[PDB]
This record gives sequence, C-alpha cells and structure tokens, in this order.
Amino acid sequence: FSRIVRDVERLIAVEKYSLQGVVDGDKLLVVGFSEGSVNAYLYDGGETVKLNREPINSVLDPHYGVGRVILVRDVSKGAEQHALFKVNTSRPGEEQRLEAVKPMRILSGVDTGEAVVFTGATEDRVALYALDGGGLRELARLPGFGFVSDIRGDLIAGLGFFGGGRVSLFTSNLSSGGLRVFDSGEGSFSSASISPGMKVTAGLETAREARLVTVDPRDGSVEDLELPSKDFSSYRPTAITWLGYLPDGRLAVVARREGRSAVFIDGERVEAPQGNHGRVVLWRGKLVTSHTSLSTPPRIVSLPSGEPLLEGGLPEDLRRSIAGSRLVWVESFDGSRVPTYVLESGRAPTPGPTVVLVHGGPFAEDSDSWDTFAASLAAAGFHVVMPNYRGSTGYGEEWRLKIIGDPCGGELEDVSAAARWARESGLASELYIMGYSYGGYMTLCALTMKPGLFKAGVAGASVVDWEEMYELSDAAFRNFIEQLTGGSREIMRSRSPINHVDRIKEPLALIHPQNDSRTPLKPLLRLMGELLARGKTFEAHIIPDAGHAINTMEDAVKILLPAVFFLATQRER
Amino acid sequence: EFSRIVRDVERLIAVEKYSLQGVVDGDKLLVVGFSEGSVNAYLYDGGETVKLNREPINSVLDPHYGVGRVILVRDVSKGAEQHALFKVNTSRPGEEQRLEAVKPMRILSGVDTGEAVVFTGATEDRVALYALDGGGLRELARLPGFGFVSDIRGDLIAGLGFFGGGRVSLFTSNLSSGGLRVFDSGEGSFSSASISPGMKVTAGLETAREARLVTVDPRDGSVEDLELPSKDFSSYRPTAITWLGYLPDGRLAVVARREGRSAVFIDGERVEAPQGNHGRVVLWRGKLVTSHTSLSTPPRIVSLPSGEPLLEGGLPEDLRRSIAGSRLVWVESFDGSRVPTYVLESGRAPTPGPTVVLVHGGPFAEDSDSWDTFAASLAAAGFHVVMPNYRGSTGYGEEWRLKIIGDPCGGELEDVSAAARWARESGLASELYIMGYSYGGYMTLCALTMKPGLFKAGVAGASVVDWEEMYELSDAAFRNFIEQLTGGSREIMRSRSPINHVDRIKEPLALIHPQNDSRTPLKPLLRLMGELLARGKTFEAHIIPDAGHAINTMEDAVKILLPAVFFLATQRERR
Repeated sequence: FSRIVRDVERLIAVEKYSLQGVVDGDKLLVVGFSEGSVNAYLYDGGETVKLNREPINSVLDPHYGVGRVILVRDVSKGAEQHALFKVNTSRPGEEQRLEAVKPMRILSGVDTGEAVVFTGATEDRVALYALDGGGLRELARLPGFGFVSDIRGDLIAGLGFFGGGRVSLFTSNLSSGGLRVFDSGEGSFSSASISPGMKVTAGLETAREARLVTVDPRDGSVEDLELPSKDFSSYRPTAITWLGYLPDGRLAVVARREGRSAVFIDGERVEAPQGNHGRVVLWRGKLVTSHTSLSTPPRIVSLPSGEPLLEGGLPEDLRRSIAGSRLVWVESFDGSRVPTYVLESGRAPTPGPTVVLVHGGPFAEDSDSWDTFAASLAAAGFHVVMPNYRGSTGYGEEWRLKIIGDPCGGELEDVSAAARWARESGLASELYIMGYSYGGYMTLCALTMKPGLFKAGVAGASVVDWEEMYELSDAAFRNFIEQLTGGSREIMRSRSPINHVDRIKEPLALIHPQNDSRTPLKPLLRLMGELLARGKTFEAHIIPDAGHAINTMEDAVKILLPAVFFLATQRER
Repeated sequence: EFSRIVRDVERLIAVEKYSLQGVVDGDKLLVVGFSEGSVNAYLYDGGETVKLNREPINSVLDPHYGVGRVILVRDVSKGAEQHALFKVNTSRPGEEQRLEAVKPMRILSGVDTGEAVVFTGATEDRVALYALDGGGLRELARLPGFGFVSDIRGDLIAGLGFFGGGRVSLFTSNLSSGGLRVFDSGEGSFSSASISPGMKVTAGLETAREARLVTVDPRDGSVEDLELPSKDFSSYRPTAITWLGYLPDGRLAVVARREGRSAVFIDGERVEAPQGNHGRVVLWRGKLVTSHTSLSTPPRIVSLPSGEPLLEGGLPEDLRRSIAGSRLVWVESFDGSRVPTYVLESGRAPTPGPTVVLVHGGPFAEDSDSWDTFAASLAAAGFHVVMPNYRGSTGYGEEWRLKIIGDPCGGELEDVSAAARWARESGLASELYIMGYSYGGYMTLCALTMKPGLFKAGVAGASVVDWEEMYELSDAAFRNFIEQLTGGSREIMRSRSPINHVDRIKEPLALIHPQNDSRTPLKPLLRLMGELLARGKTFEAHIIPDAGHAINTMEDAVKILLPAVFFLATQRERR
C-alpha cells in the first residue's frame, strides 16, 4: 500500500542524533540523520548549524573544546573508502580534505586539535595512524579491527578485535608509535579512557558481570577500579557501553544489563530516560547524553531531567503502531535462554503475522533501542521478534563468544528457537525472517537449513559465501572472517548458504547495496544465478551507489521499502 | 514523494481495461478484462459481467459466433508461458476443465470453432499448428516460425506466419487432415485475415507505405484486389490494417489505421468511432461493437457509431489531468527518414520539463494513440513522454517496418536517439531519460552503451541483453525470431548485444526483470549485472518473483512499473 510507503518514509525521515562531544569552545557536536542524510551539526541551545557540505558517515571524536571537526566521508559511492575532511567550527560548511590520508576504511579516530589519530583498513593492513603538522605516520599495524578510544597527552588507548572474537586493549604513543596489546584472560575490554594518572580505565566484560579496571600501560598490571559511589558496582552491569573522563575529572560510565543502560558519574547513578545511552559529555557544567529506546529515535537529552536538546519527534500514530514490547527469554535447543525483544504491532491481530528480525554484527544486540526496521514492520502490521542469538553483545563474554567457529550453527538454532517461541507463545499466526548483514546471512541460513520454519525470508546486505567474500575483503574483514569462522575452509564452505541452495523452498527477497564492501554483491549475483538455475522463487533489489552503511533517507527507503512490500505481499497468501 | 507515485501507479494499473474477443453463449459479448487486479474473461449480457474463469488468465481463444464455451489460456509455469488450455461452458461460469490432451506450451494464438480448438504453439523443437477435437489432439502442420490462427470456416484454417525476413505470410491448413500452404506476397506482408463465405481468404496486405485488401484463393494462390461496395476505405488510404473479419451477415468489418489512429469500415463504408484505436468489430443485438482506446482512454468496449461505452474503467479526475495532451510529430533521423513519434505532455511537468523517451517493444509494434499505462504513470510522475516509432515499427508501412531486419541496435536506435534530441531541441525536454520494456529495454541498454551522455539515465525492463545467450535459451519460435531480426549473422548477434559494450556505460541504469521470463531470460541479465559490478558501473536492479514477460496481475504490474518511476523520480532530484 501507499500507506506502507508513507509510514516507512516517515519512520526513516524522523531525525536521529548521536552525541559526539563538545567543540568550538562549548558547543555540542552531534551527528544527525536529518534533512535527508547524515550530517554533522553544532548545537548551542537553539538551532543547529550544519558543519558539512555533502553527506558524511561520521565524525572523529573531538577533544573537548577543539575548534574543528574531522568529517569522515565515503568517496567511493558506498564502498567505504573514506577520506577525512576538516571543518573549522568558526567557518561551518567550508571543508578541507586531509589529502595526506589516501582513501581507506576509516574505523575510528580521535582529533586532539593538534593530531588526528585514527585506525583504518586497506587491502593489506589495519593500522593506527597519526596525522599532525609533520604529516602522516603509521604508528602501528594492528592484527585486525581496531578502534581508538582515547588520547591523553602522548598516550593512545584503543580496543582491538585481534583474535578469537576477544577484545584487547591496546596502547600506542603519539610521538613514537608502537603497539602494546593487553589481553584479559577473563574477558574482553569494551571501553577505555586514560586517567589523569596516565593509566587506562577500561570496561572489562567477563563471562557474567562487567567491571571497571585500571590497566597500567607500563607493565600491563590490572587492578579493579573502585569508585567513590558504589551505585555502579552494585548495579552489576553485564556490559559497559562507554566510559570517559569529563573535563572536571569525573569518570562517566554508561553500563547496561538486559538491553537497558544506566549512567554513572564517579560511580553515582545519574537518572536518565529509560532505554539506552551513549557518551556523556559535560556541556556548560551540565550532563548530556544521547538516549534511545524501542519507541524513541536516538536523541540528545540533558541529565538528570531527560529534557531533550535535539529530538526527532516520533509522530503519535507511528508510536501507537507499537502496542507493546516485551523482553522474553526464548528456550533454545541446548537450554540457553535467548533474551529476545518483541514488539507487538497495534496493526496486527494476535496471533498475527510476525517477523523474526535478526540483528547484524554478529557482535551487536537487540536492546531497548530504536530500530527503524522493527518500527516499520510494526507500522506495517507485523509483530517483531528480535532474538539475541549467541554471538550477541550485552549478555556477557560467554554468550558472545559462543558463535566463534560456529556461524550457521548455534546462533541459527537461537533464531529458530525464537520462531518456535513466537508460534507456541501464541504471538505468531505466521512467521517470516528478515535481516540485514549477519541478519541477512541468518535469513539465508534459515531458508537453506530450516526450510519450512518460515513462510518467507528477506535477506539484506547478506553474507552469502564466506570464502569468496573473504577473498574480496580488506585486511580488517579478512581477519574478522577468520575469527568468526575459526580459520577453517570447511566451516567457510559448509556454513555458506550458497552451498545449500537446493534446500530452499520459501520465497526469498534479496536486498543488497551494489557497492557494499563488507558483504559484497558478487557472491549475491552468484546466489541469484543458483536460485535461477534451480528453479527457486526469488526477488532481488540492488540499490545503486550505495554500500553497507546507509547515509541517506532515500537509500534507507530503497533498502527497507522492498522488504516491507515483500512481507505485505506474502501476508496476502 | 514516493507514496504519491505508488498511489498514481497503482490506480493507473488498477483502472479497468477491456478487449473485445467475440460473441458467445448465443448472444453475449466475450470480453477479456483487467479487473479486480487481474486478467479475467467475462460475458457481458448488457447489465453486469459474469466472470467465466477462476484464477487469472493470459487470454482466451477467438470464439466462433455463439459457441457455448470459452477456452482460457493460462500460464501454468509461474511466468515462463508454458500455457494450458481450460474450457469453460458459458452456461456454467467459473467451472474449468483443463484440456489435458494439450501439454503445456507457449500458446501463440487460437480459435474455437465449437467442435475444434485450433491453436498455434511453440515448444522447444517447433512451432506447430494444432487442432483438438473430440477425436483428440492432432498436429496439423509445423510452422517455419511464429504463426497465428486468424480464422476458420468449415475445414479451412487461415493464419499469418512470420516465416522469414520479418515478412508475414498467409498460411492455410485443413482442419480435418492438416497440411500447410504458404502464400507470400512480394509486395508486402499480410496483416489480418478472414475467410469469406466463398471460402477465399480476405487479407490485409501491407505494402511499402500503404495497405490494401486482397482476396487469396487457397487452392491456386491466386491473389486479386478486393473491391468493396463503399469507397470510404480506399479513400481513407490506410497505412496498416489492424483487423478484419466477416460478420455473421456476410458484411466485412475492417479496422485500418493511419498515423496511430484507426477507422472502422463495414463493407468499405466508414462507421464513425471514437478517436484513437479500435480492435475487432462484432455484431451484437444488431449493433456494431468494438474496443476503443486512446492515449487518454484505457481500453474499453463501445457501441458504434454512437461511441457510447458498454464496458469502461473510469480514471480518477486527478490522473486524467496529468495528461495535458498528445500529439504526433515526425522527427528527422540520421538518414532523413521521418520518425513518427507520439508525444504525451505531462500537465505535471513544466515545458521544458523532465522527459522520458519511452521505447516500445516488439520491435513490430507501435506507439499509437492508444492507452499506455507506463506512459500514463510517467505523465503522472511529472515526465513528458516521447514515444518514437523507430524503424521496425508497425503502423507506417512494410518498408519502415522491415528496415530493422539485420540491423538491431542500428537505425532504430538512431531513430530513438533522434527523438531524444528532438525533445531537447524543440524545447520540450529539460532533461532526457530512456525507458523501455522488452525490445524497449534492449533499446535502453543500447542507448546507454552506444550513446553515453545522450540520456541522464535509463530504465531497462525485461530487456534483451545478449542475442547469443538468449538464442541458446530460446524455444523454436524465439530462435527463429532472433534469426530473422539479426539476419542469421553471428556478428550482429554479438556486436549489437549491449552486454559486450558495458565498458561504455556512463549513466545510472535501472534493470527490472521478471525471474521466469522465457522470452528475454534473466540469465543474461545476471551476467550484465556481474559486468556492471566488475566495471564499477552505477546500477539498480529489481527482479520480480514468479513472473515472466507477460504480466497478468496488478501486483506484478506494480512490481515492474513502480521501480522504474521511483528510479526516474529519484534521478530528477539529481543534476
């Protein structure tokens, strides 16, 4: 229906904001999907001032008060070969490309105002780079995906996915480069910030709980960090989203459990709107973070009031289309409880058409956080089931690392268990699977390995063939695929759904951005080739000049709309 | 913006469209309607319609006057056009009997005498003429290429055959004992046929730049000119004959045309008809009835000479207003030839305004003053539409039509290109797009490969991509038809295939393709996508499930059209 498209359009079009920091003296730096695209803005109590010209993907983390912003922009029509552009915050809309940085996959970065330190992947390497007045320097080659978390003085701290799905802390020196990696035997570092003492405060996520530790970069000694207020440790977080020192020396921590987060300043709980929060900044002496929930598009709020600085208003009709949300614990094949977010649509009966909407990553989670796809499905009259299959973040190290070496195994059982739950709990009169990226991989895996479980499947930006994808991947993705698959060619082959096409029996909608460089299109063309040759029912939608990271409202429509149409169409059968 | 396009495309698709097939059930019109979202078949008594079929159909066989049944043609292969025949007794609507003696095949045409169901169909190994009577199925003749049953009277079958060089032969067979006689005119092509009571075949003969009627005797191949009592037909100077047929009273109805509009003639005498195009004419309740269409009027059944509608879909007022007007223009092409080009002006676009060269399929087809949903949706979306009858087109004589032979992606593309440049130079077009389905999509691919920079973007639906692979995958009819279009030249098949010039593409391209297309198969389209990808080309693709070349549902029409209009509307926001 045209009503579908209008709702899909409006959900996409609602402005969404993330908090990046404080720049231009004491002005908020936010990135907003607004006015049709992702842009950087200054906010200082009134109207936003747009910093960039053309759409961007992100900005680098500014040190407090810096008079510039580094835009990260895709210059490869979606393939995520990014260049960096600086904007002097005094002169909004004037851009200077940082030409010493050849286009690469920029993974992360920080701008101190005097040096831009970033990680990026090329075909041959992941590396940590510093660009300052003397030009560009490779500080270190990283084993895999690596992210700069912080710079204080000469010390750079970061997080590395350098093996086994485990996250290491790494440090380097701005002046001299080099690399020190710190692994924990208990889990993975999730967050880091260098203290005034020049040690690294980090979130350590273990099997069950998460805690703060202090890593001394000189010897690798680790000790628990105890905070003045005990609200934080008595909250017993399973995950630590974010931490940072504020300008006044207080330590802000955002930690979470069961898909909802809480904010702590020197260990003391700060009231915040229910859902999930990102970074906390001090702006004009006051606390500010971003907030999201299943019914709240990412917005910037003041704490503790929850009062919005920057909020794209979810229209009340779209809000009403989500009649309810539960967190349930699906019983899986091996007795694992799969924490599963559920939206009941106010536009479906119960039992009703239900989509198991599978998250990407796999190191991500369905949480009490805004999900445009899920909202659009609920607007479209589908209940939504969003299972945190093993591999997911947010439920501890053991749950997340279970997926390692076992793609299309236990995690798909969790997805299937969620389908089973949806029917047996009485929610679903019929079941569909939909997912993007690792989610689309899961759609494909479900239709090949679990024919008959779903009525139909939507597979967006999907993993189709680990082997071919690997061979087309840059250094970061190659390493990531190695970790996920265990290195084994058996696993890479046997867990690729393009090798199990014969088993497909349900309608399949393929959606894929043409210049996706994470989940490349080439394997997907071969999949369509196989689907065609084997007489399989399928549709496909290839979106032009776009990649994995959707940064315009029209691209988001192009990749979401066909999914919703497909499922609406299937529902008339 | 997108939601308004969905609403306009949906409702333009959804408006009821009718084609007159004949008279059956004694004295009721048989009508194939696109209504309630699909192609169905109906009896029309004068009041309400009775739906004959159950599930959607592709067509019905031409009924002998008054026969008490209908034969439905239905794709039983999810779009690949392996059709089965189903008989419905007109006294028992909605009750279908599959004719099991006829294995699924591409049914090309057919007639039902009441005693025999006579049809042509294409399989892998042949195009044949068949007769199914109470004794069972008989293959009457193998045809050299695409052939169509035009008429039957007693044991004489007359038909038209594309049996070489893009020329149309007349053929006859014997209903009882088969065989084949082929009648070729060195002056042109036979275009319609009907057997007179004197058991002679009356036939439209389309010569170089004009069209006339001739009588063919099937016994001795004698051809003489048919001279009618009234000279209105002669004086009309038709360039083509749409259809002819003897009515039950022996009078000869002819629908002939000039410059994309037709005229109705009974025994040579003008019967006034609503402006545009008409189909077959029947007698019913002592009154003439035909189908009528125009660029602004969805196919409808009307009575002649009053022009009053009997069955018509009503367009919403907002969408009628989106068509500002239509005109025929003659665009000078590369050799001084004049390309007859219908121009549909959008009342939702400025002048100059965004303009789509909507290229017709076939290639033996034409852009006439006839309803075109694609064009209408384009007008609705704020695009002017330019619709060039490139050489290869029907409607303008044999010579113009046959010029395409041996020359796909040659002169016809220059004609399309000449219409494009005319739309800019005349001041109609502020920017230019190309869009086409089937041979039209081929033309899109050819324009973008051979004429980079001409258009801002192209939409290629159900497109020919590669003559060579397509030939590898075609049935007997399509192999032959590719042979004809390319002249039997391997060099033409390769060099005129856009798959081999992908390097040259500089403009965004949208590909729309039904997955089960057995005419313009998807396989070469996948290869084109692999080429586009490998060569860094911007493209969009939309593959339609469980559908093929012939769209018989609303939802499938939406799936092929909607992305085209989205794509073009999105391109218009661009530079």
